[PDB]
Amino acid sequence: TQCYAEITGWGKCLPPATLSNHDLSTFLDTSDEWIQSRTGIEQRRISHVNTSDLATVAAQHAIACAGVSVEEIDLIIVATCSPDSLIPNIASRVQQNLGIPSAAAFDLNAACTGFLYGLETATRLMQASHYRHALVIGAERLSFYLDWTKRDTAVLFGDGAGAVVLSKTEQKVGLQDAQIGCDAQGRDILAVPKFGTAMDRFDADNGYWAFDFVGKEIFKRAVRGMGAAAQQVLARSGLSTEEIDVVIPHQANIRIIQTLCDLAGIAQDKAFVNIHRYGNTSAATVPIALCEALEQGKIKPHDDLLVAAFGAGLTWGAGHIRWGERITPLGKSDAQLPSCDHTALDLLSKAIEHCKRHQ
Amino acid sequence: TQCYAEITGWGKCLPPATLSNHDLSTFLDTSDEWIQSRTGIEQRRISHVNTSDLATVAAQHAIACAGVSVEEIDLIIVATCSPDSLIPNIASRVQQNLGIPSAAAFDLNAACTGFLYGLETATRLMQASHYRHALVIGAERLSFYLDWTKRDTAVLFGDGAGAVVLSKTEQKVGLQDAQIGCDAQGRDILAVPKFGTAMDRFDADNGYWAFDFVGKEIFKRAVRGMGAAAQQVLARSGLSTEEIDVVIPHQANIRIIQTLCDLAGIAQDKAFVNIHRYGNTSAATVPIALCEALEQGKIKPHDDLLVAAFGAGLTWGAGHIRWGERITPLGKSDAQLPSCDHTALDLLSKAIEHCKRHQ
Ligand code: NA
Ligand code: NA
Repeated sequence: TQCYAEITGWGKCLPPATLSNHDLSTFLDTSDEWIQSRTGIEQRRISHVNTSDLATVAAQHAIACAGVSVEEIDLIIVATCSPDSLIPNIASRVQQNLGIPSAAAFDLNAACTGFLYGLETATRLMQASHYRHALVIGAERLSFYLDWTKRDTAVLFGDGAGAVVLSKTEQKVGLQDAQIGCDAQGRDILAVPKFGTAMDRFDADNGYWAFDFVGKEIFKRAVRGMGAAAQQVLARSGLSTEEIDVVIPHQANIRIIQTLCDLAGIAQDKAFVNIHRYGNTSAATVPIALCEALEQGKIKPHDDLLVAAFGAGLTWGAGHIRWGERITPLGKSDAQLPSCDHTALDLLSKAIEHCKRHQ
Repeated sequence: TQCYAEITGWGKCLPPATLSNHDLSTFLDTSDEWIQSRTGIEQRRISHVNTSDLATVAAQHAIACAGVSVEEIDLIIVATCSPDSLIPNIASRVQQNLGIPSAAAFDLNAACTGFLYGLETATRLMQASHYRHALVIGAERLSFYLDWTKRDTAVLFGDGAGAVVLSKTEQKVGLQDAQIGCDAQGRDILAVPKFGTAMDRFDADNGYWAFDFVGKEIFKRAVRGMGAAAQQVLARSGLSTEEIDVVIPHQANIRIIQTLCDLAGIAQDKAFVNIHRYGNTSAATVPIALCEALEQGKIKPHDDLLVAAFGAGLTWGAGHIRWGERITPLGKSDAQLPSCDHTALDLLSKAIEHCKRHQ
């Protein structure tokens, strides 16, 4: 008997400390004019807490939004490439924080495509086996990684988390067809090769790692990768392009999003965009954007959503989500991060000082 | 129409440098007598290459064993908690090394239960969607993490990789029912909290991290977790315990494996054990053990396998695999690691010196 994973809960956690384009302009040869025109980004958030904490708050909001009890959750996937720790995983920390008993809990790493990978994986696990409710979270603290002397990457990335709760049903809703993949031959153009077990653990300079980033090749391959994936999704599902009501894309560059819509013949005003506020938050982009699309009344019952993402790997993906009946939360959560009496510059102060002094 | 993921290929990669119990005895207050009697471990392997390289060789062997071409692989999961890098993932590095086009590729972290999680995930992905062949790899270089002044953990862990290839079929083979989970309340008893984004990136002492490990509580919870999971698997499948032909367990302690069989009423001689040779290789234990069980003629066509694992999280799992017709490789691979003209003590020399000098 055919089953589905309906998205019944959504939630986000953006940390409060805000790094503006002008803030970056004080310690870097860049400008608000260049950044906003090339990328669309105006602000990003910088976390004063760990990735697991951002993930926990978003999940709390999603659970309240779904009206599910913690004892109903059977599966927790955290999509991240910036986990607090590797032993143990941070899906288990989120589980511990929420008091969810027994659920399967793992971290998934597919970089910026991680939430799509996670939604796909959770959806298939639910359809093929005995998982009735899932929590899928994209959460990142990319500020940990940045080279504060390197303008090419330092202005692109932010911190945050988004979550969904999935509920098993016989109604034809949630993620339908999905096409995810990886173009591995281009792996080297977007990489931090020396954070991980490849790094020299006892070298005192091991913190001063390179963030390889070939913006132009990334731009080109992302358009092509997402584009092809979206076409496969639309083709297999028998949908005309006008039947897509909303695009929820990965938020890496506004011009990538525009080019994607243009080449697919999707009207620009169907794309939800919040990159101006948050920047590229990797695995978090899609579920935050989905959460806010719902908050802002952009999605209607029964809408067809196109999701699309791309990332280091080079990972890629697209998916068709058919929304159900409810675009309103069942409940609200007063869950919050601890207060932060610091600016974004204050938080990055030490890291910036070290990066400049080492150069 | 009901589909299955048959295990058609298996492979392993053990690095050649061998750390004996006596080797550990020279720089640590421990002995071969204590280690072998408490844990069963006599030797472990210490890698001279990165995790991705171990994963690549095992995958190569598995592909040759399955007789599949690299263009047929649709999905690559690497289970690891010791990846070379976080950006990008190492599933993509394995993909790049093998020349596999387009496949979905992600890293999964559920610590020592990672391979079970990965097998489950790949199997459900294949059953519910359009993935025809998968590569699932457990790969670890745990020697990166160890505190060479701490005997409690330094003698338990080794390096290695194991892989399987899965092929979609209508025959009722491969992983059948599976029960995976996580008991998150005991998360703090097995942890390296300060490797990851929680660590101070610019502290020169950030390499001297604690490896928290409460052996006794871990022992007790592992028996109970795996035991309960195995019972659920057996119960749901309508199998009597005598119908299990082989147990392929996680290899963390021989006494855990024995207790598991004892309490389930499974005969001890059905458990495949190689912990004496390799130690605890985390996500790699199960697929290396499976690979060697097949190499050594322990598995017959149509056998029922019980798999069980446990790990940091505390993650846990069990699964029933029904084997198919073939226990022999279709082909062999001459794929090898680069030669290593060093001992295990030679390789660890620098790390050991730093750990001792810092104390
Ligand atoms: Na429609
Ligand atoms: Na049998």
